[PDB]
Amino acid sequence: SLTRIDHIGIACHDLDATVEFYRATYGFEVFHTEVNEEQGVREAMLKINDTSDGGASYLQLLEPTREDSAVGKWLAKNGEGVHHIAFGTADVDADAADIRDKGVRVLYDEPRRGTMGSRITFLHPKDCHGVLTELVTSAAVESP
Amino acid sequence: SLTRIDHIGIACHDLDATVEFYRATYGFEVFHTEVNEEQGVREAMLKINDTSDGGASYLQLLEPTREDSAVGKWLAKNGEGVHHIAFGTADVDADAADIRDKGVRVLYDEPRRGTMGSRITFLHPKDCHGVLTELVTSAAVESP
Ligand SMILES: CC(C(=O)SCCNC(=O)CCNC(=O)[C@H](O)C(C)(C)COP(=O)(O)OP(=O)(O)OC[C@H]1O[C@@H](n2cnc3c(N)ncnc32)[C@H](O)[C@@H]1OP(=O)(O)O)=[N+]([O-])[O-]
Ligand SMILES: CC(C(=O)SCCNC(=O)CCNC(=O)[C@H](O)C(C)(C)COP(=O)(O)OP(=O)(O)OC[C@H]1O[C@@H](n2cnc3c(N)ncnc32)[C@H](O)[C@@H]1OP(=O)(O)O)=[N+]([O-])[O-]
Ligand SMILES: [Cl-]
Ligand SMILES: [Cl-]
Ligand SMILES: [Co+2]
Ligand SMILES: [Co+2]
Repeated sequence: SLTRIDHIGIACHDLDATVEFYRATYGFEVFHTEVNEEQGVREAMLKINDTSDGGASYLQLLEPTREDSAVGKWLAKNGEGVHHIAFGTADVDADAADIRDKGVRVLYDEPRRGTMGSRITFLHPKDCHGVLTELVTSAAVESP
Repeated sequence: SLTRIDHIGIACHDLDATVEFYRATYGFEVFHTEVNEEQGVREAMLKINDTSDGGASYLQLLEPTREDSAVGKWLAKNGEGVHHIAFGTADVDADAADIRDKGVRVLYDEPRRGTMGSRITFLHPKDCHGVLTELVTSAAVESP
């Protein structure tokens, strides 16, 4: 089951400048930063709250590592702004299979590595009323 | 202080069809529906989780009531997708004043009525790295 909003993926041209914007404006601090070379992003997670399923909700700020990437292409076409939304689950493999069986395009056969060792997959935005939709299971198992 | 992600505002051409998409695909049910004639929207709130500040996190699905509206104009230019993000606070008036004093454009002098009697304001997307940003205080006071 999808039991939380895990994060909002926000694309930006300059991660350091956008991180400072969120710190100066709202007081949000950096929980974690990492580079994902497969996905072509440098990212910062800003924790906003904990959630009733034992997880948490973040802003995921993303700058591209290369123009030929999902985020690099998107920023070139659309400018900075919301890129994707992510739902958390205790079993992304099972939820992804159930959604595949409804005829929504699941982009990966098997979940791939995401932030902080998470396992992630994506649903095609044209099958989700225009919203790129991520499904994620955290590496550290959650206690509701 | 901004203590939670309150909701993701998602624009759609057909609220009933998009509500059914989220129910059939993810099992998300309708928490509340209302029309806001000032804002020019018909909306459905889908509750995803509770949050550690005593509040909750929703998907806010929005169809326009008229073409000459924030959401009607946006859908005409961009198609269906994420329209805004909202942060919850126990005191939107104080947080909005503190943000005004940083030179970010606050669109309302005083918070206006939003969903379920909430009080809301918005920050201009061009001052927020492309993200239309809502600040909201729930009408029913929260117990962390
Ligand atoms: C590491 C991590 C992350 O979140 S990494 C995030 C970066 N990675 C990802 O986004 C991977 C998944 N996304 C993708 O594979 C691709 O971007 C997509 C879904 C396949 C689309 O790629 P395409 O090759 O088709 O690009 P393309 O520009 O051709 O676009 C195909 C259609 O999708 C629409 N589209 C593309 N990106 C979109 C987005 N982010 N949201 C909404 N619609 C989008 C686009 O406007 C076009 O619609 P249109 O034809 O009406 O104009 N984490 O741990 O959480
Ligand atoms: C009831 C409730 C709701 O959430 S009601 C949600 C609907 N209401 C609202 O969005 C009210 C606040 N928004 C607004 O007042 C206006 O839409 C905005 C902020 C002033 C923008 O209106 P404008 O009159 O300037 O429209 P305009 O298209 O001219 O756009 C001005 C600039 O803002 C950009 N923009 C407009 N809407 C945007 C959006 N949702 N996100 C990002 N950028 C946006 C737009 O692309 C343009 O950039 P560009 O010049 O680089 O192309 N609730 O309770 O939670
Ligand atoms: Cl890597
Ligand atoms: Cl009304
Ligand atoms: Co993500
Ligand atoms: Co809203």
